[PDB]
Formats: sequence, structure tokens, C-alpha cells
Amino acid sequence: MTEYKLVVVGAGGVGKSALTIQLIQNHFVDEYDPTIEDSYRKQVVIDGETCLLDILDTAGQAMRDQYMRTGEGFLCVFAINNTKSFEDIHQYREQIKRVKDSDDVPMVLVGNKCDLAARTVESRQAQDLARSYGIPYIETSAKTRQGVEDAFYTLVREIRQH
Ligand SMILES: Nc1nc2c(ncn2[C@@H]2O[C@H](COP(=O)(O)OP(=O)(O)NP(=O)(O)O)[C@@H](O)[C@H]2O)c(=O)[nH]1
Ligand SMILES: [Mg+2]
Repeated sequence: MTEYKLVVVGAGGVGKSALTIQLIQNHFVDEYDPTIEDSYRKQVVIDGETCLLDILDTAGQAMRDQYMRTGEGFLCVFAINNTKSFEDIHQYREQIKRVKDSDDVPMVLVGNKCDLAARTVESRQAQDLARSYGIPYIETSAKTRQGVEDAFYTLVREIRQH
């Protein structure tokens, strides 16, 4: 079946793994468990198309080049209560542009942890960035499962259109 090679990238602690497990295992991981490299396979039906999501959950901590090269779509994740993570987005996208040799790659900017009240990054600020990159912006919470399916599915739709 049509495979989709998705890669979740972002700074440490922004909730990359949490967004992934909530999609596959349908539950929120409220524990300290830093990722080295984990891969998930799932048969799903998206817009009536039987496809398989081959998702690679990356570490937040030269070595990235390997999986960025084989990835088709990318979830660019930052935490809305962490300005540093939002700023680190630019570095990640730059390295993806470098290893892909492309200015336009299927990509979605995710603003995670939107359930928290201690926001430090305004949604307008992130939206302006997403506009500048030419990609969609979506706010999510792995805790309440808000926007989770929205984030991953939209990414698939961007690949289909690429
Ligand atoms: N309130 C809230 N907390 C969240 C959310 N998503 C993740 N967290 C939490 O924030 C922490 C970090 O989660 P984790 O998914 O491991 O982040 P990560 O970016 O994969 N870490 P790394 O890249 O280092 O392995 C956890 O303690 C976790 O439950 C969220 O959406 N809302
Ligand atoms: Mg992780």
C-alpha cells in the first residue's frame, strides 16, 4: 500500500513522542522518557485511501542528516510555553532544506502544549512564521488530544499535493 515516511523533529521536551503515542496508542504519556530513535508503523484510512504511516520519532538532543534525507514529510514541533523551542524551528527547517536540496518540502509547523495557560509564544507570531515558510500552522495538545489527528493528517495531504 501507499507508504508515507513521516518524521517528527523539534527541540527537547516539546512533546514529539507524546503527540506520536497519542495518535497510535491513544493515551497521554506523562513521564520523563527522552527518545533516542523510535519508529512506528500503522495501517490507517485517510480520506478513503488505505495507507501506512511510517513515523520516525526523533531525539530532541551531523547525525540528523540520515533520517531527514529519507523523510517525505516533516512535523516541525515547538512548545508554546517555551520561546527557545520556537526559535530553534528555523535551524531544523534550514537543515532539512540543506539535506533535501529543496526550498519546498511537505511540512507542518506544530504549536504543542496549547492546553497550558503559561503561554509565551503568541499564536499570531507562529502563524506569521508559517506564512513565511509557506506551510500550515496547527496548535495541538497531546494531553487533550486536540489537533493531533489534524496535525498528522494535514501533513499527509501536503505530501499528496507535492
Ligand atoms: N501539558 C502538556 N504536556 C505535554 C504535552 N505534550 C507533552 N507533554 C509533556 O511534556 C514532556 C515531554 O514529553 P515528550 O513527548 O517526551 O517530549 P519530546 O520532545 O519527545 N522529548 P525528546 O525529544 O527529548 O525525547 C512530558 O513530561 C510530557 O507528558 C501537552 O501537549 N501538553
Ligand atoms: Mg521523544
